[PDB]
Parts: sequence; C-alpha cells; structure tokens
Amino acid sequence: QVQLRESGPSLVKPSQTLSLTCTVSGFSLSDKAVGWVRRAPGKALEWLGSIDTGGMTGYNPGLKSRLSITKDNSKSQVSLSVNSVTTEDSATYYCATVDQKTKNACPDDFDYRCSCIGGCGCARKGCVGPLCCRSDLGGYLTDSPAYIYEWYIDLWGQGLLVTVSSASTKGPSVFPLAPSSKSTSGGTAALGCLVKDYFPEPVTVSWNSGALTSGVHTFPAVLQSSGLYSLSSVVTVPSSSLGTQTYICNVNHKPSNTKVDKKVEPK
Amino acid sequence: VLNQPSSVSGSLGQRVSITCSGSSSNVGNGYVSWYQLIPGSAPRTLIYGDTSRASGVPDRFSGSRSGNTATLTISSLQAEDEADYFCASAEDSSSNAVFGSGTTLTVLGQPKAAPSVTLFPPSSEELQANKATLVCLISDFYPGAVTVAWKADSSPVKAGVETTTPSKQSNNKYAASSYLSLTPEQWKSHRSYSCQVTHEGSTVEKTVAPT
Repeated sequence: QVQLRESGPSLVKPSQTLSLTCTVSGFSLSDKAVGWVRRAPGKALEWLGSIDTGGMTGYNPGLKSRLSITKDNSKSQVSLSVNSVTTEDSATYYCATVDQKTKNACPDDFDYRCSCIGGCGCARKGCVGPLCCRSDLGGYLTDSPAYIYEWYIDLWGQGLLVTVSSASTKGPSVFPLAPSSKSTSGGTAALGCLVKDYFPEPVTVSWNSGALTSGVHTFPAVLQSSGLYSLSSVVTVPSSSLGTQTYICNVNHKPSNTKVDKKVEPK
Repeated sequence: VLNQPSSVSGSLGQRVSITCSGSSSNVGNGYVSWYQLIPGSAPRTLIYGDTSRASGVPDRFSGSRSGNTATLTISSLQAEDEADYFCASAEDSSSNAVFGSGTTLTVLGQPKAAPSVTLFPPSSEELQANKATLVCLISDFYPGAVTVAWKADSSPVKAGVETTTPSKQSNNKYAASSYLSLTPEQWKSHRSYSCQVTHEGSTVEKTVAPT
C-alpha cells in the first residue's frame, strides 16, 4: 500500500529552522510527486510546496523565501525545511502524494490562439484567421491560460503536530486511577490513567499494548493556568476480571521520546 | 483563497451541497478537488477532476462545476459525514495549489443521549507526590453541551476547577472532563466530594470518599 510517514521535532523554538522528513513506502519517489501541506489550529489548509519525479520543486509564492524541499529516491525520503519559524508556523504538517499533469486549455481537435478577435480562445484545427474563436466557425473564447495543471492530492499522511514555543518540553507524570468498590458493584469496572503536567501536545494512550480498544475513552487534554496539559484515559472491563487480569496503560509522549507503562491495580 | 461557506447543515438521510467560488485562474480552469478532514484521521480525498470520485468513495459523494463555482453534494447524509470540507485547485499555470476557506458540516436529527459519568478519587501515587486531583469523566452525550459543578460534602466548590470544552467522539456523541485540584489534607478532611453534570435540564451526580 502507498504509505506516507512524517517524522521530525514536535517542538521548535522561535527563529530556528523546522526540519521534517517524510518516509514513503509502496511506490518509488522516482515515479510520483510528493507535496507538503499544513493546517494551523482553527484555520484553513495551506499549500507549502511539492517536488516532482524529476526533482523540480514548486512552492507557495508567499512562503517560497522560507521553504526548502529536497528528496532522496534511494532512501524513499522527502524533506521540508521552514526557516525562521514563529508561532504562526505552529500547525499539523502533512506530506502527501500529488497527481499533477499538464493539460491544454482546449479539447483535442482544437488549437489555443490569442490572435482571435475578442481575446484568446479555442479554434478548430484547420480554421484560419482571427474569426476562428467565434460560434459560426466552431470555436469559442476562453480566459484560461494556454496550459493548466490537473492537480490533486491522492493520499495523505497522518500529519505531525508541530508547536513553536520558547517553553521547554516536559514529559507527563502518569497515575493509575483505580476503580472504587461501590462503583464496580454493577458488573462493569472503569479504570483509567491520569496523564498530568506535560508539554507540548500530543500524548497517545493505549491499554495492554492495543489489545484493549473496545470501551476505551481517551479524553482531550485540559490546558492549565500553568501552561501545561493534562488528560485522562479510561477503559471499562468486566468486574469479575479485576485482580485476575493485569491492566496497563501505555502513555506515549513523542515530543520527549518517552513512553510510560503503568499497571492499574484494583483497590 | 477560494470562497466556501463557513458552515452548512443537513438532516440525516437528506442532501446538502457545499460551494467553492474562485476565478478563471483557478476554479474556472476546472480540475477542482475536494477533501474531507475528520479530527483524528488522515485527510481524505473525495473528488478530483471536478467530478471523479477517488478510490473508496461512494457515489453519494458527487462533484460538479459551473464556471468559477464548484459544488460538492453529499446525499444520504450520515453522522459520520460531519467534518471540515475543503476544495482546492491549481493556480494559473503552476503546480501550486490554492485551498478553500473550509466548510464545517453539521448533521442534525441525531438522537439525544444522556452522559455517562465516572468520578475518580486521587490515586495513592499522586498523594505520595503531595498532590490530589479529582477526575470527572463525561462521555456519550448529545447534544454537545454540559455544565459541571463540584461539591465538598454539601457545599459548592469553585476554586481549583478546570473543565474542558465538549468535543465529539468517534461514535459521534460528545465527551468532556473536569478536574478539581485539592490539597491532600482537603481531600482527607471532608467526608465526600461530588461531580454534578447537567445536560438538557437533568443532572447526574457522582460521589467519592477518602476511605
């Protein structure tokens, strides 16, 4: 399967250079264009640039002076650099496969011409002169350039959350949330993990290394007055399994390359 | 930036349309594409070339264009369709793309649902760090509005409370959490604490005690 995986720092300090990498699989970079896109929290998608099969690069004109894209076909890797970042560069960054092809403004059997009376247009092949873009000779005028691109994104990466900030990284403290007696007396028991005081986003939680997915609710983080985040995850299990079965939450904080596995034992 | 309505709404099983207005230098050239962005999932290509459905996209997603305005139409609307929808086109004669402003699709007609509430006392491990947090977890409610109140014994507690804004789950209901920060002695000095969650006028209360 065509697959795209972004990697790079989660936290970057202002004025520094953001360097991301996209590792691709299931195709050769020699044969497919790859692009970069970002979306800031609560804003619209923003095109960054792309690198074509031959290495030709194209960038968002407003950002071109700050961007650099390169690739290594043998490594199946594409890179992005964004120089002199500020907080407005905080965003989820996606790499993606790009299908782009040059198309003529006019269908086959037609020729593009700008010598026509009234503007540029499409003239039937065979027709001579400046009236050929008029209805009686089978042609028409157009405001489209001579050649355009059929452009779209085929597949997207999951995206990498990037926070620009002067604040240091802080990995979470993980506390097991044991199920109390009177709350488990109904058949199902809820146990959880408190993921406290971390920066920046994001944190992922799984239970028993992914073997436990049904009945897992991992909640969005709260942002504290201290500037640090906290979140919780909860899983519901049969109350008869408590004490017999081992339940472990796997808390991953990629910004600090740190993962914590905490056993949650019954009271 | 191409012009899209900020928001559109439709009813379950009905049809909605989302418009995307540009100029002759982008949309007017054709080859508009459409993308579905659901939080927690990779962006998903729906439509390319004005009208062609991408792989895996069902026929209830359709695209069309008239001049400088392109339209996405979604029929047999499901709750799963709630998302942010973006159009895009290449610009002028370049491989550079311009995206739309984005449209948030809300699907109305979903059944109301009461919140499930779980309240956790401070863990022994946290108390050994000289801290105490009560965790009130609120899940599986619709619509996405709740209010949270905390009580120590019978008296309201307002300091030390932080509550998240509601966000949609993967099953299309809403979730929220509330945290009450206490000192270990405050925790131990009262006979109970309670999280009270109000939704559509009705309230559910959960209580935990130090013992």
